[PDB]
Amino acid sequence: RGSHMMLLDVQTDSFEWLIGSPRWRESAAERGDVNPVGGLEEVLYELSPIEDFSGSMSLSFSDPRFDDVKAPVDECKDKDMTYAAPLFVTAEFINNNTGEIKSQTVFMGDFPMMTEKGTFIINGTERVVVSQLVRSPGVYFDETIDKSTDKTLHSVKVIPSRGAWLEFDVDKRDTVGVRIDRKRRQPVTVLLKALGWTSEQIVERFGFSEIMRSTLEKDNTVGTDEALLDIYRKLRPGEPPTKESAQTLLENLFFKEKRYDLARVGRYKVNKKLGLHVGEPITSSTLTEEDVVATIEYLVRLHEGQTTMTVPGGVEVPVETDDIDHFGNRRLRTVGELIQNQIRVGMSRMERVVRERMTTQDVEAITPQTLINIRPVVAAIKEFFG
Amino acid sequence: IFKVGDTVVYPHHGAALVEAIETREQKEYLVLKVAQGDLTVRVPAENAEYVGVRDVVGQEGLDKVFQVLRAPWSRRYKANLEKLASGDVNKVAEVVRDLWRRDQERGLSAGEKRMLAKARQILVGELALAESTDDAKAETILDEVLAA
Repeated sequence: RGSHMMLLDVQTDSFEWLIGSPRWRESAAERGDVNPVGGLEEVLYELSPIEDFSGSMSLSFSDPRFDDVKAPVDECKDKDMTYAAPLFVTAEFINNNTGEIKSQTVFMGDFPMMTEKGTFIINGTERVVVSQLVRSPGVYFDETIDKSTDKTLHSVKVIPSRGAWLEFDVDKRDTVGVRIDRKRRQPVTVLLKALGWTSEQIVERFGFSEIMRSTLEKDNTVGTDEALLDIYRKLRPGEPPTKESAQTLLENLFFKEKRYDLARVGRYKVNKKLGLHVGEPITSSTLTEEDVVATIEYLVRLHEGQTTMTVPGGVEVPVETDDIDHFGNRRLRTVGELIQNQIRVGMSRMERVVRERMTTQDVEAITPQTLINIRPVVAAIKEFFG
Repeated sequence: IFKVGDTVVYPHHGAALVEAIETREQKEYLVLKVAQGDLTVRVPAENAEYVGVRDVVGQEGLDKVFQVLRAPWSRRYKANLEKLASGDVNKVAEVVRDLWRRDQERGLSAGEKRMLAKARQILVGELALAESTDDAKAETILDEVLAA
């Protein structure tokens, strides 16, 4: 849902943050912000490094910056042009075998710039981007009725401030599934195994549950390594899954600050809902293995109509659905954030082309320029402002 | 053996300018600039041969080397010790020149004859590559440069 009223300065400030401008940077310094990071800068950090198969080579990105706008606002209006500045990044390829470090400045596309008015000029026409209201970070459980089995179904979403989604559900076949980063549904035990759980510990913890026993048996995965590869096959279909890269991908998905952030309030709400770390200061806002396991147990106990639970070392909490019409469960997404998310999608596709080119290119010939295709980044921006 | 301002061929990239020699757990790094694609390449000096990068003395350098070979004590020993160390063909040249001229007259110490014989080894190895010949006619060029 788009906003019905916007605060202008919130939006213009969000854009300055996105492009990491001098005035955003100085304002951060004045507030005494700890480690100020711009929007584009954060995206580049999120994907660095891109490693090949064997962890020999890597490509990293840094220092997003702009040349001057191609043309004045009036001229863009009078000649029907797009008011924009060329975006550049520094890209660095490293061969771990030889210790070669090969770096160059890479053009990433012309980037539409916001005006004094908080507008963009796109092919001559002045336009306003509208912010959006989205669900705030937290863990949300829901109950529905199937059409048509007459069965009562349950599901849960873990929503961060920044990063991939994590969803669990009990379907009409009475199996527990996981959807990682909105991908295809997998038996939930595949995720447990991927995190290092043996069949024995899964049964110790979840053996009370009929649907969990049934899920484990019908789970066609044998061992942690197989589980890791299957998640890789789901997240990166068509690419050669390896152990080490599957570990890194899953680790970075949820459990490290690089690509995932519940933020302090989301971290608080997850603790509260699940009954974890009750008298403790919030330090990190990443997800933990403990969170994942307690979320599954919550969903499963909810399904069997239980009303309380206590995780190992935690405190008792009520087991119930979240009304999820409540305010506080809605959150503002600024224009800078919307553009930031769009860039991220473009880069992720660029990121995939890099991995694919790493499989075939001669390592001794590789530079950032031979690996980097900016078309999906350019296309993502074009789509956004159309 | 890599000097700032020299140009070297970097396979797959082309002509690279030696722009600097850094120190970067801590070893010696070549900073190379390929104008083609404005590419910066940093590579550990010891690894340069593996990657197919060689600094071969160009015509500018051959002149200088021959110019210095023709140009007109614990202190002197340690200076020359230091020149052989630097792997700079111009320094080696100075060592060869000074020791050889002394060997024609007063004669050298056993230690110095060893220093001279080694400096020549280094120098003809470098000359051989520079005149694209192979270690037989290089020394001959050296002697004639020396005799004259």
